[PDB]
Parts: sequence; C-alpha cells; structure tokens
Amino acid sequence: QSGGKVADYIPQLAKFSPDLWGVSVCTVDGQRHSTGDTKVPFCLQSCVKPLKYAIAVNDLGTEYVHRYVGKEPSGLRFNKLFLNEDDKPHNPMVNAGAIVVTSLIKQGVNNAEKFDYVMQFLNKMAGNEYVGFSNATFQSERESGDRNFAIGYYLKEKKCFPEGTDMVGILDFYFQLCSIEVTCESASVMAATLANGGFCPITGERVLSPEAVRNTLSLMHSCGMWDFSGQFAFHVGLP
Amino acid sequence: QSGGKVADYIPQLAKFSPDLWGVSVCTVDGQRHSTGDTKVPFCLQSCVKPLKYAIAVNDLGTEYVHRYVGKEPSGLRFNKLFLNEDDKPHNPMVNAGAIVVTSLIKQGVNNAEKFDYVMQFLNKMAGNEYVGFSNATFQSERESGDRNFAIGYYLKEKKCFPEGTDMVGILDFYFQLCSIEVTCESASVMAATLANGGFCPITGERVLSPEAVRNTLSLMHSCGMWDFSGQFAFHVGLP
Amino acid sequence: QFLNKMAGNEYVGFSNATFQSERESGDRNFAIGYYLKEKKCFPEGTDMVGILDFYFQLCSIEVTCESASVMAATLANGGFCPITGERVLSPEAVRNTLSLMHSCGMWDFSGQFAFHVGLP
Amino acid sequence: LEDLLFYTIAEGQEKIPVHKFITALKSTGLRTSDPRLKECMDMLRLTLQTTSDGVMLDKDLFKKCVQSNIVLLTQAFRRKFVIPDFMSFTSHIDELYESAKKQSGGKVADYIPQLAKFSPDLWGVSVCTVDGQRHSTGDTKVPFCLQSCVKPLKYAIAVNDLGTEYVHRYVGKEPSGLRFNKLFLNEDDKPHNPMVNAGAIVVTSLIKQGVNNAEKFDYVMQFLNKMAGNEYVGFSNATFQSERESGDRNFAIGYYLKEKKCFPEGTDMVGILDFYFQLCSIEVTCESASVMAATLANGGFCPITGERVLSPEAVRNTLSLMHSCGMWDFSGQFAFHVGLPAKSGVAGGILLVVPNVMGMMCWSPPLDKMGNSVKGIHFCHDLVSLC
Ligand SMILES: NC(=O)CC[C@H](N)C(=O)O
Repeated sequence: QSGGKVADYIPQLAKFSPDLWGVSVCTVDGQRHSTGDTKVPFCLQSCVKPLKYAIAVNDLGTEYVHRYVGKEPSGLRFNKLFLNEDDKPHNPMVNAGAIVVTSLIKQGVNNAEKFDYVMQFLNKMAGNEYVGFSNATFQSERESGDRNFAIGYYLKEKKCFPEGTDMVGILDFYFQLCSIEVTCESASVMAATLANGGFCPITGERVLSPEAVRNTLSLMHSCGMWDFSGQFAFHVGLP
Repeated sequence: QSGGKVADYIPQLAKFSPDLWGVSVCTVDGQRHSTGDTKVPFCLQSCVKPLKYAIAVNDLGTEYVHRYVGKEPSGLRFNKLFLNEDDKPHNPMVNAGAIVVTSLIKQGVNNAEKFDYVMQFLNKMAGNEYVGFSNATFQSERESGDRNFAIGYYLKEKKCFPEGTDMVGILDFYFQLCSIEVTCESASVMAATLANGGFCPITGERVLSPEAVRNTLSLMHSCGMWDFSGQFAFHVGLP
Repeated sequence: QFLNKMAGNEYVGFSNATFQSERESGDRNFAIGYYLKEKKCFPEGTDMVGILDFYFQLCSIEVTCESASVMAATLANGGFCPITGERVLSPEAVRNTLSLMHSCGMWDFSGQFAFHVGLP
Repeated sequence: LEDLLFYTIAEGQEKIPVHKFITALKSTGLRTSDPRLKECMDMLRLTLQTTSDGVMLDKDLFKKCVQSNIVLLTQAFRRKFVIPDFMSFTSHIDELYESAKKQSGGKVADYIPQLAKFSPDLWGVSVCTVDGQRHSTGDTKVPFCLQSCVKPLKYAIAVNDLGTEYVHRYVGKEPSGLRFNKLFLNEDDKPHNPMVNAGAIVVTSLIKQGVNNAEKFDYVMQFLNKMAGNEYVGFSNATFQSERESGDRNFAIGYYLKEKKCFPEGTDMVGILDFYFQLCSIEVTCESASVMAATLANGGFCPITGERVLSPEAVRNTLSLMHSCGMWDFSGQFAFHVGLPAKSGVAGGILLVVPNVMGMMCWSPPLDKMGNSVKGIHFCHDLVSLC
C-alpha cells in the first residue's frame, strides 16, 4: 500500500519519509518479536491519552475522574470543539477530554514534579525500556498548534476545569505528554501491561488497578479510533 | 425505582400504566423463565431495527447493504435530522438508517408480499410464538409522527434512496414494521436466535447467516442505545 | 489622537480598571482569536496576542455621554466634525460604516430595530 | 599483510575460532559496536549463523571478507595506537577510582530542585581515546544533564558556522574572575567570555537567527549526534520544566543584556533564553559524553565515525577558551595544578580534554562551594600527579 498525506501541521512531524514502516509484537507472558523500522524513535501523539486516563483513574477514582468528563463518543473529528448537553467533553480520547484529564493529575503540584511522576510511572509500566522526549516536536506544536489553544480557552470559558487550575500551564503539560517519544519495541511493552490485568508483562510488577485497565479498554473499544471507531469495531472488533 | 415520562408523542402509547413492569429470559439451549406480567403484548418500536437489518443483510450481502448506509455512531438523538460527510445515514439503528434499510428489502415487490415475507421470517425466528400487530399504534404515529416524514423527505432530497423507490410507500412500510407487537415471552425467543449462530433455540432450525448475526451484534453493541451506548458499554458491556 | 480630533478635543479617557478586567477574565475572545489564527485569516506577519491586547485596549476606552454626543455626529455629517468643522473622515468611510450599522449594528435585534426604528 | 598478524594471533593452526578472535580484542580497547568495523561486525554476525563448522573463522575467509577495514585492524593489532598496554591504563584508572571514592564532599544542589533528587554517592568515570579505545567504570550508564558542559560545544558550533570574527564581534575572550551567576559586563558593555551565562546567552542568540526554535534544536541536535557518533543523546524534560520556573538569575542577565543592546538585531530575548534553557537541558550518559571531548581532542574528527564535524579553527578556539576560563574562579588553580583544558557544570560533569590523545568525563553530583565537583577535582589532581 502507498497512502500518503503524512502531516501538514506540526512541520516537525512532516520530516519523516513516507516509506517508514515497522511492526512490533509482545505477548502477555513475554514472547516478543519485531520487524521493520522498530528501532526508530517516534512521537506518541494521541496514543498516551488512554495511558494518562488510566493514571488519572488509578490515582483519583473513576467517579471523581468522570465527574468532569463524559464516556460517550463525540461522532466528529477530535479537532472539532463542542461539548455535550451538560457542557462537558464527550470522552477522554478527544482533545478536550485529554486536556481535562491532564488537569486532574496532581493538581497541587507544579509541572516539573508532575512530569517526573508520570514519567516514573510510565517507565515502571514499560519495564525500564527506552522512553525519550522529542523536544524538537515539542517546540513545534507549541508555536504552531492553535486549535488546541482555542479548545483550552473554550473549556476555561465554559468553567469545566477544576478550581484553582491554570489553563496555560495545563495545556503546556498536555503538549509535553503528547511530545513523549518511544520506539515500536518500547511501545510493544505498552498495550501489553493493560492487555494483562494491570501487571507488567516483563517484570510482573503491580502497575495499574484492574478497574482502570477495564475502563480504558472499554473507552478504547468505544471511541479509540475517532469517527472510524464504528467501522473498526465492525470489522476488527478489537480495542 | 419510579422514573416517569412514559410517552409524550404517539398518544396511543401513552395509555400504558406507569407501574407496568416485567422481564423474560430465554437461553440458547432452550430453557426459559419469566416473571411478572410477561403475557401482556407491547409494541416493538425501535427494537425491530436490528432484526430488519439482519434480514436485509442475510438477503442482500453486507457490501450491498452498506453501499447506502454507514456503520458509525451518530452521537445525537435518533430524531435528529442530519447525515454524515457522504450524505448518508450514520447507522441502521437511527431512523434514517432504518428507512434506508427498509427501502432495500424486496424492492421490486409491493407492500402486501413484503410484510408477509418479513412476518414469515419473524415467525420462523420466534418459533411460531405470538407475533401480533397493534393496529391502534399504527393508526397513531402515522397521523401524528411528523419527524419521520421530514427525515424521509430529506433523504429523498439527498437522493440516497435506491433507484425506482417511492418515499411514501416505503415510509408507510417502515411504520408497519415498527408497529409489530410481541409479548415479553415471545420476544425472549428473539435475541436468542442471534445469541446463537443464527439458529432458533426452540425449533433448532436455521434462520440467519452467521455473517448477518455478527454484523447486527456488532452494530447493536456499538450504537444500539443512542447517546447512552457509550455509558452502556462502559458499565454493562453487552449488546 | 485621531479620535480626539473627531471628538473636538472633548473628554476621552481610558478606564484601566476595566482593562485589567476582561483581560484576565475574557476567555471567549481569546478562543475567537486563536480560531482566527488557526484558520489563517490574518495579514502576513501579524502577532495574534498583541493584536488581541490592542483590541481589548480599544474596547477599554471610556467617554461621557456628552463626549459621545460628538461621536455619531461627525459621521452623521459628511465626515466633518459638527463642532470644529475639520476634515475627519472620507465620505466613503462614513457611508460604509453607516450602511454596516444599519445592517448588522444591533446583533440579532438588528432586523427588529430596522423594522421599528429604521435608523443606524 | 593480514595473514602474518592472523598467524601471530594463531598458535600454528590455520583455523581460529571466533571465541578466540573476540578474545584479546577487548585488550586492544576497541569495542564491538564501532561503525568503522560495522562491516567486520556484520561479517562476524552473518558467518555466525552460516559457517557449517561452529564458532570458526579461518584465515582465508578473514582475508577475503575484510575489504575496507584492513588499515584499522592492522593498526590495532600491531599496537600502533597512541596508548599501548591498555590493561595497565585500566588498572591505573581503577586505582585512581578507588582513591577518589574515599572522599565525601557534599552540597549536591540547592536550586533546580529536580537536580537535588540525585544520590550523593553516585560516581562514574568514562574514558575514550582518539583512535577508538574506550573504557568505563561505575555509574557510566546513568543519564544526566549536560548543564554548562554544552557551552564549549555550542561555542564551537557557532564559530564553525559563523566565523570567529563575527562570533567575537559581540563576545569578548577574557576571563571574568567572578562567579558565572554574577551580573556584570566588561568595559565595552559585552559579556566577558562564552563560558559564563551572559556569553552563553549571546552565542545562543547567534545560531541561525532567522529560523524558529523548532528547526534550531533539530540542527544543534544533528550536530551533537554527529559529534557523538549516534550515541545516546536524550533530553531530560523534568530538568527543563524546572530551572524555568525557578531560574531567576538567567532572566535578570537576559534582561540586562537586552537593556545593554548587545544582542543581534531583530532578536527576541525570551525565545533565545528558552532555547538556551533547552540547550542546557540536553542529557547524556558518561559513555556518550566520552565520545565528546575526543572529537575536539582530535582535529574535529569523531573518533568513532571517522567523519568531519568541526573546523580546526573552532576546535582550537574552544580548546583555548576551556584552558583559559573553563573552571570559573578555579581556572587559575586548575591550570596551575593540572594544566589541561576542562569544563565543569552545576550538574557535576567534568569535560576533561587531553589534546590529540584522549578524552574523559567525570560525574559527581556533590559540588564545591565554587561550583565544581569535589570528587572530579580530586580525581583530576590524582591523575595529573600519577601519569
Ligand atoms: N553551571 C550553570 O550555570 C548551568 C547553566 C544553567 N542555565 C544555570 O543557570 O544554572
């Protein structure tokens, strides 16, 4: 297959060649295998949202997490800015829900220790694999991502944020979470910890509560593919 | 629980008592059990749509069925009048998709044989149980149902109908299909034929193809509960 | 300076108290500005944040009713100040802004205002 | 010519096992992950699955297979490298490591609270030579930030890209004699040298002035990766979120420089300051940083790749600047006792350079009151006293 249309916005993402292709496999027990360009690092744009939702749930309880976000598919593009009948984001998967669930994690703590905590937790989840940070793609999407700023200002205007929260710092933190880079082999440990009962497939450590894993699996099955989620559940039927 | 708000439109449907409540259960093997007032007949409004979708798929092939209807959730009420980017209904569960899939079932033959055909399939699925027809709720919702007429005329204006199809007759046939009434015990035989691989749990015969059963099960799991489908999959996770 | 020329050197102040507010609390305007920046409907080489702050400053100007009586009177004339008689606005600009105020100068109430009052 | 050295490795037998071939290769100090011998390494890999003998290499296969690395292997296996008897050198390094482990020091980090989380007993030393010999001990695999140790590197980048006259049009080349946090300029209202914070800010203001930060960081990271031989050059975002909400002396210095109008025309101070924080937030390991200070120990040529990175003029200029004022107020004492071009930082790293011989890296989170690691200074003193 050929496809095309790599990336127009975020010009740092457009520098990748279109013929890059790699697939990594890791099972629950530890059986792993990879082919292609699996050693090349790449960013984790929008793929960290189920992970950060799991972190927020495991830290704060699902009722307190869903006090501010819904659990329904939006039915439109993730860039489209609108709320439900209750003036809330539709799901954590879309940009508004991602911003709100970034607001929940460690509300009384500054950005540096928040990033340190989430990076330590994700490294524990990854079995101390390679988890980097592409600062080149963080300088981009910050000076060029304008739709996310509009969504954040709309959410601040609708007063859907938790009290005593700065919108600009939370949006920058969300950009930092989106700017995390992993390889395909390192991301094979991802989607395997939550494929298990919250335990790491390699180290066997206790990482996530089973409730958080079940909730994020249900959310990925429901609206984990934007408008293509219905067709994906119809044909593939996998989270 | 109490609830409230029985039915505003379809004034024939508003005559039911608010404390009326019963549950019937039937399994794949054949054993069944029911409690309460299960013998009382009631209309199958908006519940026959997975059944008619299964009939249409089993008779026409899923590619020809989905040539006109998409397979994505809408995210809004079933009475809402809008289409997707491709000027098509989002899914067969909403009213527009139901109208389009009723337009496909035996398009070359008039209503008199079409109703007999779908009633024969419904009786074969039900194992010759009670499948009645509440004419009182068919005379109502035809003189008072106005949103369906607007939706059908919008679909005709968008030219999403098959060639050589009358809008008014197909809409009347859709009303007739929605006006079919069954009891709780009789409807318990339904949703068990498609719980099996298309085989009737009572007669042991074959009714539906496994592909049609899988397709309608996936669609009902995805967007079979309107805007509450996401919450239903989150909490219950059953079609 | 030009608005003072239009006002005939009347009282035109600047309420800084209402400028500090609506800057830390006006969030819908920021969303609109970022949406316009995302849609690329700005002139080339223009900073969105500074332009939005300038727009807030223009909205933060304060005048009295007597000073605002000279307002809507230079443009009620042929662009000349009713008091000083100086050349202020070109007649084309006055005609265009009068037509725009007559058309959509009252938000959703503009149609009813033109139906009943029928004045810009 | 490879046959005689292969027979010298051999004891008379024509067939030599691969286990014997990898034996004593570590004695030569050349690691197996060198891209120069990546042809030979890929040869060994492909012959390991397909040999039909089991762990064998044979003379004639070695003769026919090696087609581009004859010179390097001949220089390596006849002890033609600049540092012979590498076992004695590693024993000396281990003895100095054991001697330096006795000291305690203290005062790890007060400001940048993310930097204060490091263990005070962490200690590691990495060594790399010009030819390609390398050896590391201790905690050499732990990543750490390159705070103030990237300033000679960015100065070399700026000089190599802009010319020394254009670089020094804005920055002087004299030591200051005070701390790097001190806010003052020279008689001509210019930063004293690129090593202190003001000079670092001004030289970050010069690199690709017409391009935004997104491509500037990619450019400097490409140069750093070419210098490091595609080793681990990461980015610690945790220490970049800190030192931005808590680093106030740098903001005051930047505003003072903006007031003095020493910046190039059409430059935004805040963006350049953020880019400077990003440049100082780059993290590396001791092994990865050992590849650095060896490219500039050579004539701008990377010891691992063998390619060309920097002009010799830039290398000479940054070596002279590191020799002159590479240790803040301790530069005079360091030249008096050690007399080698080295650069320190608030992280704890020491970029000790021996010109045309070998490069080093010493990591110690505890710091002196002046701004240098106590263990690294003691290690350098013991090294210059012994060898
Ligand atoms: N040694 C250093 O000062 C490192 C530079 C760093 N930006 C700081 O101001 O701390």
